[PDB]
Amino acid sequence: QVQLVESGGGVVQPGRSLRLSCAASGFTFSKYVMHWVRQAPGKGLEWVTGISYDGRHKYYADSVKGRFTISRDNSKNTLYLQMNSLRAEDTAIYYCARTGWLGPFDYWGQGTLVTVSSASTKGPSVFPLAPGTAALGCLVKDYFPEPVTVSWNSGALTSGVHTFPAVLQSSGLYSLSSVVTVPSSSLGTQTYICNVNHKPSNTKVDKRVEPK
Amino acid sequence: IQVTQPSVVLASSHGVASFPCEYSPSHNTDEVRVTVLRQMTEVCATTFTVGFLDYPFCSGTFNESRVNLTIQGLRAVDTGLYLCKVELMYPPPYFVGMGNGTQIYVID
Amino acid sequence: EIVLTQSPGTLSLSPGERATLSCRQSQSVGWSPLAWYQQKPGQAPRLLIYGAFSRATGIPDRFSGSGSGTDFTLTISRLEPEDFAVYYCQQYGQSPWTFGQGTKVEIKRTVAAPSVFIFPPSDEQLKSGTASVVCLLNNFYPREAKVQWKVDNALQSGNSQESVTEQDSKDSTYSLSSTLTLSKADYEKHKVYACEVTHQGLSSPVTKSFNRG
Ligand SMILES: *[C@@H]1O[C@H](CO[C@@H]2O[C@@H](C)[C@@H](O)[C@@H](O)[C@@H]2O)[C@@H](O[C@@H]2O[C@H](CO)[C@@H](O[C@@H]3O[C@H](CO)[C@@H](O)[C@H](O)[C@@H]3O)[C@H](O)[C@H]2NC(C)=O)[C@H](O)[C@H]1NC(C)=O
Repeated sequence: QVQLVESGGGVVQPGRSLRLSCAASGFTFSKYVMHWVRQAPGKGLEWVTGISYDGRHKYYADSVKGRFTISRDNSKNTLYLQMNSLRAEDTAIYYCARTGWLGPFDYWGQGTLVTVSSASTKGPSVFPLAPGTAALGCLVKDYFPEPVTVSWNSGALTSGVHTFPAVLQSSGLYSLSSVVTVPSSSLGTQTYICNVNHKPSNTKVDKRVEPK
Repeated sequence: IQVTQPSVVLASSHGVASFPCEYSPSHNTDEVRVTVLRQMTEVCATTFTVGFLDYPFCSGTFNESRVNLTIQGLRAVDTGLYLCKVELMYPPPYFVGMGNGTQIYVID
Repeated sequence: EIVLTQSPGTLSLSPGERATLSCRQSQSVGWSPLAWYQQKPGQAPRLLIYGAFSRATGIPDRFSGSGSGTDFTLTISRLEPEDFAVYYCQQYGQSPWTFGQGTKVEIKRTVAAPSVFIFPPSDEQLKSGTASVVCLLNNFYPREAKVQWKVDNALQSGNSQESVTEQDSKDSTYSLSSTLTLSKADYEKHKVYACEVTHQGLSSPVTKSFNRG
């Protein structure tokens, strides 16, 4: 079966280099044009670079020409992406894709994530969003890298919970809120605690959210 | 690029079909890669810069924007649709075009 | 260089209905190297159609494509629940290989106006020197919404940031936050903080506001 498996992604600071690898199986690798395609968070697909059958011809998007280099090794059936002079905007999922003989990109790997940041690993600060329906929540501010998880009352409160996707702030740190709507009558009867876990920093915060 | 090839050709008694495959417009290129595909299996492929040396059943010559293909060794079971693929490989842009296919009739 | 423009941005439909997605290409190129891909959250793109009208391997028959020259369409004859996804077109006849911006096929439901809530910064946060003001728009449909921040009645620009959930699995609505970030210094300068929401389920904008303190 045709498989493509990317590797090498991770966190890197602007200005440095990273090499990605794509392992091809299940077809005669040398008989196909191969590509890298990327997808920045919340955005569409952007072709980055492609490479001819025998490796002689390399094609680049203007955005990466001069900084990224593509190569292939047809004896070990691997595609590479050498990324240099990385920038924040190069943060993306990087997919390896085969070109079918009729021209389309007929198989794709699952992708490998590249994060280009100057930020240091940092757990969030958690602040209350204080309250016949009431809304309340927790603001989960200034953490890096992703992800953070949020539950309410250790998982027992799920109805009406919305935990928003993170936003990357100008500072390079992420932020998100988790919110829940509840009976305004329950505000004096029940306790509402958000459980924030940011495993990259081994941090776990429980924050009680009270009226006033 | 638009690739043109004849809708139908008749192979000879001796199992040889010849037909042109042509592309337009004539973009600047130094290397043109031609593939014959049978509907997908690869019949032969070559790069022009007289071709198909890796493929005893295929030969071809390339002039202007037209390849004169010859496919030999054909038998009645080989009757089928043979697509011409043309690539303008370098310098960029890369271009690829698929012909609509030549139906080759072979009689034993 | 070939630019592709997809329309609509979002198609809103129910299972069993027909989806028609359009892709317009900058130039004709003498044949139709036009492909369509499906993408679900957290997954790689999947080839559906190529050469404008050919189905790729293992793709269900309800997917079809048509068109020529510059104008192409993807049709899902009778939508299935597994088909709500993002769809991209792509031209692959020349480098740079280029893609459309994507069309989201989402579940259609009735209009639902948002419930709107405003949150002042916490005292704990202000002690740290920054003030986050949050506006919540809860369980609304359709997705389109305008959130305008006004402070003392001046309109704000460049100091807010929005986030939206995916369509809810039970009620097919969206929820949205808008977060206004000010310095404590600037937060303390002003008095009226207000969030004004325009949405289809609201005859006229709703405003939620508080007075600092
Ligand atoms: C490669 O083949 C395509 C597709 O041809 C279509 O499918 C084949 C299996 C046959 O059944 C053909 O009969 C059929 O057209 C060709 O594209 C087609 O080209 C024609 C000619 O320019 C286009 O024009 C048509 O003109 C008539 C009369 O004015 C109209 O009524 C039609 O609606 C149409 O506009 C036609 O649109 C176009 N079709 C598609 C799907 O692209 C293509 O020309 C051919 N290429 C070469 C080099 O031969």
